[PDB]
Amino acid sequence: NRPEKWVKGVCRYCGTGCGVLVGVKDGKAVAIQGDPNNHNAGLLCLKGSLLIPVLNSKERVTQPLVRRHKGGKLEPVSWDEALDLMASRFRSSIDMYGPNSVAWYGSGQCLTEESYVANKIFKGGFGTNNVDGNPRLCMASAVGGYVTSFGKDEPMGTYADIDQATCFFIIGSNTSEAHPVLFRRIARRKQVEPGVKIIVADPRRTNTSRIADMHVAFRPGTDLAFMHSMAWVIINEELDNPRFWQRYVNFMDAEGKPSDFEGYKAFLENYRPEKVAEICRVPVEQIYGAARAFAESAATMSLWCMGINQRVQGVFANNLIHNLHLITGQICRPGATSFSLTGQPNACGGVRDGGALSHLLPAGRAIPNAKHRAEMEKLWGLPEGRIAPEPGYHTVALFEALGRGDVKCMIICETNPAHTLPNLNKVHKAMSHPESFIVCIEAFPDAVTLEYADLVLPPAFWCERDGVYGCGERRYSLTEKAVDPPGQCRPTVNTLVEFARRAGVDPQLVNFRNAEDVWNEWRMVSKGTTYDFWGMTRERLRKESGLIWPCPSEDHPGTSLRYVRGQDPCVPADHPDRFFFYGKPDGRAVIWMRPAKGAAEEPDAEYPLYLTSMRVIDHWHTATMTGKVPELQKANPIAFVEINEEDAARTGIKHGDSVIVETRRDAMELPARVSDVCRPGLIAVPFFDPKKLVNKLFLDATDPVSREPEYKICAARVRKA
Ligand SMILES: Nc1nc2c(c(=O)[nH]1)N[C@H]1C(S)=C(S)[C@@H](COP(=O)(O)OP(=O)(O)OC[C@H]3O[C@@H](n4cnc5c(=O)[nH]c(N)nc54)[C@H](O)[C@@H]3O)O[C@H]1N2
Ligand SMILES: Nc1nc2c(c(=O)[nH]1)N[C@H]1C(S)=C(S)[C@@H](COP(=O)(O)OP(=O)(O)OC[C@H]3O[C@@H](n4cnc5c(=O)[nH]c(N)nc54)[C@H](O)[C@@H]3O)O[C@H]1N2
Ligand code: SF4
Ligand SMILES: [O-][Cl+3]([O-])([O-])[O-]
Ligand SMILES: [O-][Cl+3]([O-])([O-])[O-]
Ligand SMILES: [O-][Cl+3]([O-])([O-])[O-]
Ligand SMILES: [O-][Cl+3]([O-])([O-])[O-]
Ligand SMILES: [Mo]
Repeated sequence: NRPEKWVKGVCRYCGTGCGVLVGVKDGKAVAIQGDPNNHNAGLLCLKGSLLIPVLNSKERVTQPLVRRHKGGKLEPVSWDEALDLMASRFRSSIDMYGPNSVAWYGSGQCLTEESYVANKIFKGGFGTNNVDGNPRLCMASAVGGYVTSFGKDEPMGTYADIDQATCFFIIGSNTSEAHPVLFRRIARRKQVEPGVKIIVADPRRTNTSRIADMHVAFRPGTDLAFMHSMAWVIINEELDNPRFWQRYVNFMDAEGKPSDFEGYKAFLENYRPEKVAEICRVPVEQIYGAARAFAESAATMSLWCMGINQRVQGVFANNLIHNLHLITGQICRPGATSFSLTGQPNACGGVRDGGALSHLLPAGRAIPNAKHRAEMEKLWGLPEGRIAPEPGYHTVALFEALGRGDVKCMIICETNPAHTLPNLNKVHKAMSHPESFIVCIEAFPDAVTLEYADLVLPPAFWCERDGVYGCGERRYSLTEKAVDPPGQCRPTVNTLVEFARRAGVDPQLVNFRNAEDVWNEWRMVSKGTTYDFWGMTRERLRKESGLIWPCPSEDHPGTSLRYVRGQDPCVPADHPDRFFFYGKPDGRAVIWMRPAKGAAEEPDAEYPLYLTSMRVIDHWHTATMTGKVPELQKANPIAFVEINEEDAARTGIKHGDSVIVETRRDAMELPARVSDVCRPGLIAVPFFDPKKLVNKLFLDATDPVSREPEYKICAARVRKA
């Protein structure tokens, strides 16, 4: 027989956050199925379905490892020696150079409880705000977009809204490859109601566009002008919602000064369809088509991901999508919301909501805010002024600090920055600092980052321990422990606590035996904020297949529509208005007149092509997990470059040719896929291959608000090898 027992949890991959049931027999995982009671209704994509061979792989880091000297070989070392080595290095670096010589670099793949303990050890124990992580590379622009538009982070609706939307505006998102089960939910909606309209707006033509009524293949960087132009049509054709925006919206001009509807109208005159069509290189009727579909529809939902966020104008691009919903009032109703898609399984729970970035504090609190710091000192039992008043290093700046010698010790946890940070040649130099001490908490020995690690700790993987993942729709879901960790792997929650203790942190600060203990403190910390998930006890999370916050008591079901009287507990029952955007001081959301520009590095005579980077369905990021699954690995073993049919014809490049892709930063030989996927003037590479580190090619320029890099656009040339 196979499973004697089924253990409820969450898929280890995308922010769709599909609940899973792991079948165990004699301490070994033998089978997996979808949780029928979670939002995905028992459905998983092929990656999720093929998760047992990852969990059962023997190619794991199972003992502590030390590199005695730079450029030496990693060798085994005891857990006890590892931990003293780690704690004395961190302590004595603080002793010599102060708390800003140390840093935590974590991820949205860490359990909420791991990120919570790490964040706290550093900000409250060591007294440094050098806590960042990979969502900086991903969701930072959507956080900035939501906060500036609404005053609070995170979507105001849920995946349920897909079932009620009458129009989908899907932009900078290959939902088909990146959120498979979610894309199926959208396709399903369109099959139930064939009247549903879908606009997919992406310079590349992906499987996602194959269900669309319109595919807007705009020139990279010009979507902001595109979205201002849709607002132009909406207002020009009297398709806007004055009863909504007059009560619920404020306007901010190109300089961020208060304005009004007439000012908005005058600003949009800069973005007439005929002019914007030449800018974007699209038929003008696509502008009218998208705008009309969006505005005339009974309920419109937008969904976007990295095409929008991985941009120096990422925060501005987010605001422009919100503007559409605010001018039309396509918001705060079933099927009508502005829904950022999150990539990682726990960027939301672990890092965003938990405030595990350099400028943040848990549950919507901010570092520069005195009252907020005092709130946290009280909650964490800290003395007054213990939390530093200035932000630590954001991610790009962090590895710059490491390069200069400013940050001397670093913990890297559940991420592979030597593979995934932009401008890798600069980064690899930084990570080679001969006086740096780099500790890696990493499960798989083939992670390229380990070539820089001085110390490696073996962690419990996925459902080898328990913990909470917060997915893209504000759903917090428990994974219970299903199997024992192998070898000497330990849960990182416990690892972190033992390091803190040995490193001289006050024992009261890390008073946790397990993830259940830290969950209960984190609940307290959230209580009374607009994230309040006090109602999400361990027992409820054990019984339920996820709960959506706000969820302030044990008898509260959670919240689907934020900002709605009678739906959201943060809205007083006697609020005079049906909606309340309580993140802003007057209760009104904000339309932002953001000037449309381009990429930090635009094409020119010398480097005439846009170069982008993208997801492939068969591989998760650096493929240290998906690369262990033969059927996944065989489907896409190596990197390639997508080239437009018509650019290749004019240039003498045939499908299958080896070509050199060259930017200002590096050059790389790759096999060409010549098709109509990439619009003319655009090329595209995936980034899963460790033998073809494409981030060597990309520039490191960052959105000046969110500090998210522009992985999505740089300037390239191509020649035949
Ligand atoms: N299979 C798989 N699924 C995943 C992941 C994975 O690694 N593998 N990772 C997860 C994570 S962490 C994330 S963040 C998501 C990423 O999910 P997506 O963002 O949906 O995937 P990408 O291919 O990175 O998205 C880029 C899309 O934006 C487009 N784009 C490029 N330039 C522009 C532009 O100027 N404007 C606009 N509007 N679009 C542009 C690209 O053509 C591309 O089709 O996937 C998540 N799910
Ligand atoms: N060019 C380009 N670059 C990009 C992007 C892009 O679109 N284009 N996307 C960016 C985005 S959105 C993201 S999210 C980042 C993601 O980039 P990374 O986070 O660097 O990539 P992953 O492969 O998800 O790394 C997770 C790591 O954790 C290890 N691991 C797995 N389980 C465990 C565990 O239990 N404990 C520990 N300690 N480790 C574990 C895995 O082996 C793996 O090395 O990449 C960014 N980089
Ligand atoms: S859609 Fe994402 S969360 Fe769902 S099974 Fe596929 S990889 Fe896992
Ligand atoms: O004690 Cl070390 O292996 O970081 O030189
Ligand atoms: O989405 Cl964040 O990069 O602010 O954690
Ligand atoms: O509030 Cl941000 O994560 O855009 O810096
Ligand atoms: O928008 Cl926050 O990252 O301050 O929760
Ligand atoms: Mo991501």
